[PDB]
Amino acid sequence: MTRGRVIQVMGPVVDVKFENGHLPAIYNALKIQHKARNENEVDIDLTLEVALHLGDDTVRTIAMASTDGLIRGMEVIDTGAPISVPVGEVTLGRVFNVLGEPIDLEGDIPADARRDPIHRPAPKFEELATEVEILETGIKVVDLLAPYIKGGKIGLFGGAGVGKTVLIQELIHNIAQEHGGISVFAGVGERTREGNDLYHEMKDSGVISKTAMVFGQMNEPPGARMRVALTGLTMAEYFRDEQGQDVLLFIDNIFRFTQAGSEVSALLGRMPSAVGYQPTLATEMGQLQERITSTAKGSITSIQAIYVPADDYTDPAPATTFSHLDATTNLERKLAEMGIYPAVDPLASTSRALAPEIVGEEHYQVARKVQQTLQRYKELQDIIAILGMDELSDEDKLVVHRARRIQFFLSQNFHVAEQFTGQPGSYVPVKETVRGFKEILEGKYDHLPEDAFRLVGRIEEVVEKAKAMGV
Amino acid sequence: MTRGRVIQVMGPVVDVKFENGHLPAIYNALKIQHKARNENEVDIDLTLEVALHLGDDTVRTIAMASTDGLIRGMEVIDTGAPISVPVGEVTLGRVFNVLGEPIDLEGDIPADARRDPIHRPAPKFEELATEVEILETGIKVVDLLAPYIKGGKIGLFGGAGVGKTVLIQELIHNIAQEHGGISVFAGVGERTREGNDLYHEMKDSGVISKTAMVFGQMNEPPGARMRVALTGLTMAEYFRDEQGQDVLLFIDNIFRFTQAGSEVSALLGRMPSAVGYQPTLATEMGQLQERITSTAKGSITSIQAIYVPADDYTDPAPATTFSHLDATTNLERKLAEMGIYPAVDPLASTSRALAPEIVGEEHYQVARKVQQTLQRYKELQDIIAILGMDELSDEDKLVVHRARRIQFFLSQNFHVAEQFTGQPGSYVPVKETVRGFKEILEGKYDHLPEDAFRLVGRIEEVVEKAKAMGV
Amino acid sequence: QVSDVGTVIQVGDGIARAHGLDNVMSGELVEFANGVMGMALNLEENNVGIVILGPYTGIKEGDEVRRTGRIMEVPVGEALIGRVVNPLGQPVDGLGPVETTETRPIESPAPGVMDRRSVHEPLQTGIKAIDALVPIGRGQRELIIGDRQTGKTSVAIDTIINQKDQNMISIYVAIGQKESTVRTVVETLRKHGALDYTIVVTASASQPAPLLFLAPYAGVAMGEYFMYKGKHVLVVYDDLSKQAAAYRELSLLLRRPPGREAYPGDIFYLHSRLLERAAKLSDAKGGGSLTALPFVETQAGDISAYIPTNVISITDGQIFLQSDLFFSGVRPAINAGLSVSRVGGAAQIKAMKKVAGTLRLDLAAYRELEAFAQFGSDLDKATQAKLARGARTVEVLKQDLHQPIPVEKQVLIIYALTRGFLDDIPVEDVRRFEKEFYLFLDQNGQHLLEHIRTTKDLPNEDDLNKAIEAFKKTFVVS
Ligand SMILES: Nc1ncnc2c1ncn2[C@@H]1O[C@H](COP(=O)(O)OP(=O)(O)OP(=O)(O)O)[C@@H](O)[C@H]1O
Ligand SMILES: Nc1ncnc2c1ncn2[C@@H]1O[C@H](COP(=O)(O)OP(=O)(O)OP(=O)(O)O)[C@@H](O)[C@H]1O
Ligand SMILES: Nc1ncnc2c1ncn2[C@@H]1O[C@H](COP(=O)(O)OP(=O)(O)O)[C@@H](O)[C@H]1O
Ligand SMILES: [Mg+2]
Ligand SMILES: [Mg+2]
Ligand SMILES: [Mg+2]
Repeated sequence: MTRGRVIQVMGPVVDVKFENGHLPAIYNALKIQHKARNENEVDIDLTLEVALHLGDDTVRTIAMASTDGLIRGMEVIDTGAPISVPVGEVTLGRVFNVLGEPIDLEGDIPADARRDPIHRPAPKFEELATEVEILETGIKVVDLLAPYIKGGKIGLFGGAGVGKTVLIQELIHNIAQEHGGISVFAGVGERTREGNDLYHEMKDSGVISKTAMVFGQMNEPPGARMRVALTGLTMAEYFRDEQGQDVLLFIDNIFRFTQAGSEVSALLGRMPSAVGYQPTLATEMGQLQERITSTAKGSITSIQAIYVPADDYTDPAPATTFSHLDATTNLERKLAEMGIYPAVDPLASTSRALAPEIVGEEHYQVARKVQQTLQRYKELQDIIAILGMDELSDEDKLVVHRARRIQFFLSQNFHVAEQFTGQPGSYVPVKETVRGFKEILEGKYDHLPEDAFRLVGRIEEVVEKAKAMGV
Repeated sequence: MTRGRVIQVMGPVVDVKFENGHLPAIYNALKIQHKARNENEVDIDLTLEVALHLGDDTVRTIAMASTDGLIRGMEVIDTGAPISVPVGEVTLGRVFNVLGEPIDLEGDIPADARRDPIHRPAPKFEELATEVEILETGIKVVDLLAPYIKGGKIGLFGGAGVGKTVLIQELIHNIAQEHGGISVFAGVGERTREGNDLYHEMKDSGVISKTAMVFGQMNEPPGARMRVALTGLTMAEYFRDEQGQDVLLFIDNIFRFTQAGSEVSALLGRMPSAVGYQPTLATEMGQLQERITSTAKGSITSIQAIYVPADDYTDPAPATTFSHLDATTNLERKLAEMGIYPAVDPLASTSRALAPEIVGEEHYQVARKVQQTLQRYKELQDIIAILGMDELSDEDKLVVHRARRIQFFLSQNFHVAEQFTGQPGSYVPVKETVRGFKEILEGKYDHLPEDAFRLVGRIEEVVEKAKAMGV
Repeated sequence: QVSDVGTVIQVGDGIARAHGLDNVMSGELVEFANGVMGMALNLEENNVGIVILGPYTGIKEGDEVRRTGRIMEVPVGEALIGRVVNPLGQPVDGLGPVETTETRPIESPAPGVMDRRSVHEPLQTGIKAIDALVPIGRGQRELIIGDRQTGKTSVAIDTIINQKDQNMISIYVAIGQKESTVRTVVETLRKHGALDYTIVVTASASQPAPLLFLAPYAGVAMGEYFMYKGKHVLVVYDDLSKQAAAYRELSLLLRRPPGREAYPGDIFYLHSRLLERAAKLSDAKGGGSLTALPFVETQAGDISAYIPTNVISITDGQIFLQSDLFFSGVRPAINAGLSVSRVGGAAQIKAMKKVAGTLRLDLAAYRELEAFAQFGSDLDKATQAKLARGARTVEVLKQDLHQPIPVEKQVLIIYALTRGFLDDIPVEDVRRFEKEFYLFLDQNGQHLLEHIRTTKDLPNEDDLNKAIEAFKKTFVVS
């Protein structure tokens, strides 16, 4: 008999016993369908994912929903396949949960539609694409210092409340409307308010006809938060493989994946690792990240927000993620509290496209010079704080004077930021940004006030502000 | 008759089961010898040391070599004694491993030779002898500021690349030249390249055949890396106790001894102590360091090189080796870079033999004045760094002038420094040292330039170099 | 036909516990009924702990397990040169089968202390700072350590490229890297032509932990095959930190007692066993050599972590890369102060030896004076001269990416700097001075370059002074 019985329930983990010789293989799905026998019970419709074999014909599983109401001895049904997600032209314009069911209240999905399993092996070495070309976004810091790479992996590190989600919304507003391909958004452990707002915004902009949304969320149990990303990734993989279209893959807070893994790992019988994380942190993250790539069949470029716990950049979860990205941006609360947005760290942020062959000799030189001046300004800060600006030599006077204006000019007014301020946003081309930074480094604007540079676009707007106020 | 039986193999840790009432004692040596029965087996010739009694006739042991090839159920022969090594005039001129097996390819030790146990209690309080007599070594800094004591323990401290190994080699050469005793070198945690260089240097110099060498190379298991030191110690203790001689121990590095101890403890499963060290660090260190003492029949002096991780002197290994020493010597990267070998810090270096009643009133006065002038120079340097030396008073300028000479005179050229520079070495008596430092301080060599004092030897050679430069 | 057979008890997280297998050796290679391989690391009283070398989703409780009675081997030969291979030896670039014959055990004894010979010949990297201040010899082990994005991979790539003339084989081992990054590295090597004498071993992040654990040993076995034939090999390990993380994962999943920072008690044993196999064989054994360049990544400059300390204690020297130097325009970012090289001096040609001694003191004086610049300026003529010399030294020790420099040109520019010929050039123009001086040396001073390249010694200082003066008479300053 291909049926099982419930043995143990401990939070989000359930142990099931099967008849000898008929155990389900790892990653298969189990279904519990129960109707209340009497008034001291509740109806249950829940799904489980196999995770371990304990021996003695016992299987330890993870629950995708709340386990309230589970009674020892409940019957478990085996499906024989992993979680299968509906995929194809069907998913365009729809919103899904972890299990692939539509939650947009716009009707069900026919039961004979093609659907693929969540779990698959990663692509191999011989299939990957390697051409590096620049994607322009209209953000001054990103286009200048850490250019984004088309067809590559991009991460936006940051702490709590620093601008990480607003930056993603700005990138959507600038890129998603002109992609031509398909954009897939998978929200992992984020605010349902944010999900609703983004859904309504994309619907109003009308780009909803070429996007799919999967929405696991902060409210759901660790199983859902652990599999929602893969549910979105399988749709992205289908669009890459079977049609060859260019795909945008926006993932919000991929950190929640490892957090849910860490939540469950204690109850799975594993010994804890260095900082209380699971011992399998690195391989589990690799088996997910290595599927988000570009092959000869089609291109996928992905943008992943990465939460940083307690602003410790040396935490294992952020530390292991760094090797999986081509271009990264670090946001800093120190810059955020100074009123300088998007608060991008100009020294920690890196990109593989910053080379004289890709961006150009002039761009490369200007970016390196800006980094050099900012490093020198960082260096001088301690003696400035101790014994004042007075003792700086004439060289350091000029260094600080240029560096403060450069740092302020790195700020920008966003289109999405208009709901917080009265200023409409700006889109700045790379050539204009290079010209403006070269001019600042050249000494033209040495007389303007510092605050003239805050939250503007092209360097002309700085002079217009310095004419509106003062002279 | 009884033989063990291998029950568990967990890396370098092995469990053996014996018959009731015939278990081996703690620290006894067990031998595994197994010619392969068939093609699915590999020959084994291996030894183990007993660590714990687990009960149920079980013994927890640590391996002295690689455990690969072991099969559960092999036969173990109990030798009924701790590890035993050959001693006597046989050992001279030879190179051994941790077990006492020669590795010099010169032949095997005859089986009728006497062997002594590795483990034995320290000499009792009754039989110690406590007279102080100075160990001349021919190095200016050592003989002046941190004199050595025959029968005592000396520690050398410093970071990587500073000169501890070369200094030990120079001590070996100088002492084997000017005293002609017996010495033993123990390479605890030996690097293979450094061991080969040291052995060929011994062959070239002819110091060999007056010394024995034990090597624990790094790719050996921690059990062997920990017992190498005791092997060297028992080989030296034979020459002390039996033949009534005076012996020198040279220990490669004690930091690696402590590292091996912590690794062994972690493998055995004990809870880590402060910063992950073994709980029994103090007891293991005391057990090693107590047997190196002088008694009526003879004396054993030992020179130990210590590695300080990241310039941190609060690390448990140096902090616990500081308790046993009679003299100390801090070697500095900063002095090494300025071209000043042996890079000894003249201020950190302290000794208990620097007393007026032991070395002499004139020696004590000279060393005290040298230390005072050097420290005064150190303080004035930071005043100069903010206010020009043209502002300083005349007497302190004289102090600076003389301190330059003293600092550059503390340097010397070594015998083993030919392979690095080509300049032949020198040996300087203690009276020559104290008289040369009484001058200079008196003012006899103020007109000579500072560059004539570097790496010079006796004081007359300074004048010779100055004449060669026309000054 | 029958073999020794067990039966699985537990499966999970890439670990399989087996019951039975009475006569299995420790470390023996073991295969399941699914056709995937394993390795027996735990030999317990009633069960055996097996590490799985492949996809474990096919393994279930009750499947039987079979012995093989073999230790893991890797294919070795000249055929691997130009290929990208798995840690097990299978190709991954898709260029077809690899037709080798010989195999080597993955675990073998290192050369003994009697078999070695002292390191006495250089390894030219083409990086001026490394070849001048932190020399590397054949048979040496140099640690390269730094934070992320400091240039560690770039240094290794330059060193591999620069070995085009010397008859030395290169091996690049990628541990825990992303497959796209590995492919980019392979294409970068192909562009400059290093694939004609290089073997790339890759163990991506998506592979099971045992492969990442074993990859360096496969690399060093392939190296030792060439070493014992009299050749010279350069082995590069890309992240021993990532290897140690994989081994910690395995150790924790097998429930072995943990040490500090949850690391297993024998991680130092593992690394020492891996690194003590680089050597310089004596002429009795053929005279071959194998040098290793391990990498360790540190979090925000903490060199006092467990793995950094373990690796620092083992190797002969270390090279430190720092972001403070990297972003201040000083790239490559070798901190010449902290970096050490014990073999150095016997790994440097006599011409470079003559100049590096003065270069060290010139750098050290400037590094000592720099700490007080905030208080005292124009202190004296001595400090002014020291600062100018140090600034020009720093400008000289700076070079761009993928542009190696021959040793003769390196020694000539260092001699020109250290003798004072640059003391009358503005500090902003030293780079262009170096470029134009290289062009002039190629065009006219070929006799001096040939003399250096032939006799490993400096030319007579009258002719060299003449050449430098002749170049300076035509150099234009802006
Ligand atoms: N470019 C910007 N212009 C103006 N205000 C900004 C900008 N970026 C961020 N902010 C401010 O910082 C806040 C951060 O919002 P956001 O949701 O993007 O942060 P977050 O990093 O995702 O935080 P959390 O961890 O709470 O999700 C914004 O609501 C806004 O008040
Ligand atoms: N000498 C140099 N001149 C200019 N750019 C350089 C130089 N060395 C390295 N870079 C650049 O610095 C960036 C990071 O260097 P690299 O990737 O080699 O360092 P890494 O420490 O190995 O990094 P990762 O941790 O990402 O593997 C790259 O964009 C590289 O091109
Ligand atoms: N007296 C000396 N003269 C010249 N060089 C020396 C001297 N002592 C040490 N060195 C340098 O130190 C290096 C060896 O250092 P080592 O003794 O191994 O230090 P440590 O043992 O602390 O690592 C040699 O390459 C040599 O260049
Ligand atoms: Mg957010
Ligand atoms: Mg040493
Ligand atoms: Mg790199």
